[PDB]
Amino acid sequence: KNVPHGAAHIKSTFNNTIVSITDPQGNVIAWASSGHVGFKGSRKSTPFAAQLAAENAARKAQEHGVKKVDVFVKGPGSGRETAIRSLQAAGLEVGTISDVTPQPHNGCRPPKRRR
Amino acid sequence: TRKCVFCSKKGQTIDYKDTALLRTYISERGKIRARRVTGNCVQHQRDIAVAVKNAREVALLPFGS
Amino acid sequence: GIRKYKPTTPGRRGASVSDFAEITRSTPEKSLVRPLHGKGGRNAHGRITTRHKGGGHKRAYRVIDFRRHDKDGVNAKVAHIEYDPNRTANIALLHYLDGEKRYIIAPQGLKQGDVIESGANADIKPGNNLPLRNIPAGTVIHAVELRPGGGAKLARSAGVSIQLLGKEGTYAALRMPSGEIRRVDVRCRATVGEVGNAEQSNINWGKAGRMRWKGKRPTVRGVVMNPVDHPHGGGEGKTSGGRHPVSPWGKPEGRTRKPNKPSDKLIVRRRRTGK
Amino acid sequence: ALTAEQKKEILGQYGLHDTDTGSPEAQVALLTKRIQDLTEHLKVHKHDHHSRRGLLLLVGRRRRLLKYVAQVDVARYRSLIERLGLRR
Amino acid sequence: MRPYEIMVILDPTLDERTVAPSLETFLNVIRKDGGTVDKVDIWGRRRLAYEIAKHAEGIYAVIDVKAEPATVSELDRQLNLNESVLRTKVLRTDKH
Amino acid sequence: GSVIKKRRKRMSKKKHRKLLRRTRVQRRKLGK
RNA sequence: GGGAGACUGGAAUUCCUGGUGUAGCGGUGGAAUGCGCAGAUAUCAGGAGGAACACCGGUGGCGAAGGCGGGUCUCUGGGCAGUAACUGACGCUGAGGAGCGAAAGCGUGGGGAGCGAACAGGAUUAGAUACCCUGGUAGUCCACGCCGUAAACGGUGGGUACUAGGUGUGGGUUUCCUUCCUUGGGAUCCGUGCCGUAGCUAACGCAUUAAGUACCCCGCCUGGGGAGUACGGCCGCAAGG
Ligand SMILES: [Mg+2]
Ligand SMILES: [Mg+2]
Ligand SMILES: [Mg+2]
Ligand SMILES: [Mg+2]
Ligand SMILES: [Mg+2]
Ligand SMILES: [Mg+2]
Ligand SMILES: [Mg+2]
Ligand SMILES: [Mg+2]
Ligand SMILES: [Mg+2]
Ligand SMILES: [Mg+2]
Ligand SMILES: [Mg+2]
Ligand SMILES: [Mg+2]
Ligand SMILES: [Mg+2]
Ligand SMILES: [Mg+2]
Ligand SMILES: [Mg+2]
Ligand SMILES: [Mg+2]
Ligand SMILES: [Mg+2]
Ligand SMILES: [Mg+2]
Ligand SMILES: [Mg+2]
Ligand SMILES: [Mg+2]
Ligand SMILES: [Mg+2]
Ligand SMILES: [Mg+2]
Ligand SMILES: [Mg+2]
Ligand SMILES: [Mg+2]
Ligand SMILES: [Mg+2]
Ligand SMILES: [Mg+2]
Ligand SMILES: [Mg+2]
Ligand SMILES: [Mg+2]
Ligand SMILES: [Mg+2]
Ligand SMILES: [Mg+2]
Ligand SMILES: [Mg+2]
Ligand SMILES: [Mg+2]
Ligand SMILES: [Mg+2]
Ligand SMILES: [Mg+2]
Ligand SMILES: [Mg+2]
Ligand SMILES: [Mg+2]
Ligand SMILES: [Mg+2]
Ligand SMILES: [Mg+2]
Ligand SMILES: [Mg+2]
Ligand SMILES: [Mg+2]
Ligand SMILES: [Mg+2]
Ligand SMILES: [Mg+2]
Ligand SMILES: [Mg+2]
Ligand SMILES: [Mg+2]
Ligand SMILES: [Mg+2]
Ligand SMILES: [Mg+2]
Ligand SMILES: [Mg+2]
Ligand SMILES: [Zn+2]
Repeated sequence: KNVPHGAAHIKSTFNNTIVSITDPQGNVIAWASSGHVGFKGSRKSTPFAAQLAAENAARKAQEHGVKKVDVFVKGPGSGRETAIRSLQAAGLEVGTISDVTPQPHNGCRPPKRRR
Repeated sequence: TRKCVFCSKKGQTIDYKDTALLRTYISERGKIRARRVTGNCVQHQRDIAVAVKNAREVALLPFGS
Repeated sequence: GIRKYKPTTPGRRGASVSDFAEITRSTPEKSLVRPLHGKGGRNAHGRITTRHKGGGHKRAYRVIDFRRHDKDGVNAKVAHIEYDPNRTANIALLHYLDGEKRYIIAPQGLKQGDVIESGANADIKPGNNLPLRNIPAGTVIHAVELRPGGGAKLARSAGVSIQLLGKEGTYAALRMPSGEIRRVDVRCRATVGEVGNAEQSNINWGKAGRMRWKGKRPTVRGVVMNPVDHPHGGGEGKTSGGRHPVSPWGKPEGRTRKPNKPSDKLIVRRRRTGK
Repeated sequence: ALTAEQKKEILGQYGLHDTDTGSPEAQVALLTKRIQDLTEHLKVHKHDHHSRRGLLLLVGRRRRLLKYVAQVDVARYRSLIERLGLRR
Repeated sequence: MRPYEIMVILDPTLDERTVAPSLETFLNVIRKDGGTVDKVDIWGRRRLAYEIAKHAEGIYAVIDVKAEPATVSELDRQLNLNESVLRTKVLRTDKH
Repeated sequence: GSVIKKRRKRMSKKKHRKLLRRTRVQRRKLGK
């Protein structure tokens, strides 16, 4: 396959980070994660794992021939800037940066507090 | 504290029709600024809030696009 | 509605009966009733095929319409809602604009003085019948046909309903009342709504007669049986049978569905109990 | 709530003269009309407990005014009872 | 006998010229019942903020009516029962 | 002002509740 | 945001259907039970259902006290200011009595997305019947009846008249620099915060919204435990009060 324009999806939780490259229509081309990179347990949350995942995803996308991507980011901030910088250094260029974090409108009920 | 433009007798009426008037009182995130920043009185602030949220319901303003 | 009996005799304490607030008449059309005789639980050979079933009350049968293809694109008005013993749910009488009279199962929420459209492009008012191809996804239906022109053969007892999921190719996926998922050819027809009279569960009988009149006879337990008549029988006193529980023909519990059935290699998943 | 037209006609019909508004007769007439209307409201609306509190306050006021009328005079009290069709 | 204001959104597939007779035949019921007065203004063909009923454009019409609560509720139910309407809002122009 | 008195009352109430819970069956049999 | 009834609005979680897609996903201070290679997570489209309404929104408003905020429509209670036309002491309090009364709990019948007593496992500890993690039945919701209890606290009963100021804030009338736009300034009535004299208090502190100087009425206390327990009685299907 070949696609000139694509989209990049990044989410970073408190203990994991997964990144996938998708077509503008929503279909996915390739994805990478810390687990695939080879980190287990609490080591998965470090920004270095996010950098490796982003680099692997960017390389796999360039293999299919993606030139420009748009980054959609979400979740609590763990490796946001590091992942973006790694994607930049991987050889790709980003058009726009959009932050779309799910914000409930006082629905459901959060789990009780921790002690 | 800046001055309430609506206590004047020359102030324009408030309703869910004036798209620009309603837009000037909402942040570009699509939310409503606080009375502290706005500088209007309580009655006018509530009227503006009700009007903007009614317009949002009747689909003239985005839900925080 | 549900009516509860005030206790005045030992056998009547706690009994209940459904308050018929939905009935209008007690006289079926003479032109639509057909006779019926008590079969008695036997068969052509004279043996008992199923034990402890028999006796009862001389019932008359009402002819029901389960095709709804002969009349199409002609409206009808609901006339009356009537009692029907042969089946749990109530039935309704329809007057077609062309003049013919017909019976159908009474859907939930219907009432007198209403317009039912049976067209292939009819509206979504409950009670309409139309092929699945034209029905939007997500709606609730009942009286589904297994194959085109086969008659309504599913979801007919009271309180039941089937939910229609999306569509793909020439098949539609239907939630069975018991959690299964089954595919069916879209050419077949169905009806929108749910069957009425959902208050059957709460009925409490309280008196052996109210069962005998409906025609259920005593059960007799296994452990009391003699050893010759029943595998569990025998023993001095009372015992659990001294062997794993088993049907009284020797075959134990477990698998019952014949494998390699023509639907075995096409249907999706089985029931699950008490998840 | 009662409006100008019905209030005015009640005052005109029940007042001692054409200018009194605070007369006990007018007070009782207005109170009983209000109670009738609002009881009709609560006939359809069941769980308006604040309106029930309103009922209690109005009934207490009416009873107390009738007690004062009885204390001041008896013939007027009896005439008011028979004209309004109440019991006490 | 109170003042009301009604706004109705119509799907873009309809023609601009054909809407006005539809509104007239809709409001004839009010006109014949309570001896009401009304004024009709139309201005539409504007993009919507968010997708509605798989539509992106629409027609905005504002109506002023002086009728009874029962009559306005009748109008509202009749309109909402239609399939060519998207949304309807009714409110009092007075203090309350 | 302090908390010791409240704690003591709580302890007494807890003991009484536990006693009633444990003796429920005997109380019922004796009363009925 | 005083209450009730009806209609209706979008975000979010879960589930399901259908494409893209490869081996992980979730988790804690660190790890394991768990879900997947029969196709997970992620991602796009569509659908179903239940509960609650971010930004406005605050030491702000309303209600006698519990409490009250997505929009539109219908019915409805209370309060404040002014003119002062009317009644002409009709005012306050209230033993017993009646009504309302947070959350939990009980009966009958529905609904059940998320959360989650009881109960399973996983982990730490010498022992964990707990704090931590993965699951989850009552219940949380609705209609009709119940029980009537909380640190139901301003730990300060109700009414009335008097006693230096200052500074924010909500509501309504008035007059003058006067643009007459105006937190420009002044007067007046009601509500709600903070700092302060005379006075009171053992001290902490109260201080025109008194714990001050005064009058009317009701409830309550006379050392800590025993005990808000025993007996009797009333209420309640039961818990129990
Ligand atoms: Mg962590
Ligand atoms: Mg958690
Ligand atoms: Mg206003
Ligand atoms: Mg026969
Ligand atoms: Mg033979
Ligand atoms: Mg049997
Ligand atoms: Mg016989
Ligand atoms: Mg039946
Ligand atoms: Mg019996
Ligand atoms: Mg038996
Ligand atoms: Mg025997
Ligand atoms: Mg024997
Ligand atoms: Mg034999
Ligand atoms: Mg044998
Ligand atoms: Mg044996
Ligand atoms: Mg035996
Ligand atoms: Mg034995
Ligand atoms: Mg045995
Ligand atoms: Mg066995
Ligand atoms: Mg002790
Ligand atoms: Mg309600
Ligand atoms: Mg899928
Ligand atoms: Mg997904
Ligand atoms: Mg009012
Ligand atoms: Mg005078
Ligand atoms: Mg008392
Ligand atoms: Mg009560
Ligand atoms: Mg409760
Ligand atoms: Mg229980
Ligand atoms: Mg219950
Ligand atoms: Mg139940
Ligand atoms: Mg569910
Ligand atoms: Mg355990
Ligand atoms: Mg749980
Ligand atoms: Mg107490
Ligand atoms: Mg409180
Ligand atoms: Mg006092
Ligand atoms: Mg003040
Ligand atoms: Mg001093
Ligand atoms: Mg001192
Ligand atoms: Mg002070
Ligand atoms: Mg004070
Ligand atoms: Mg003191
Ligand atoms: Mg003593
Ligand atoms: Mg004690
Ligand atoms: Mg006691
Ligand atoms: Mg006793
Ligand atoms: Zn203003």
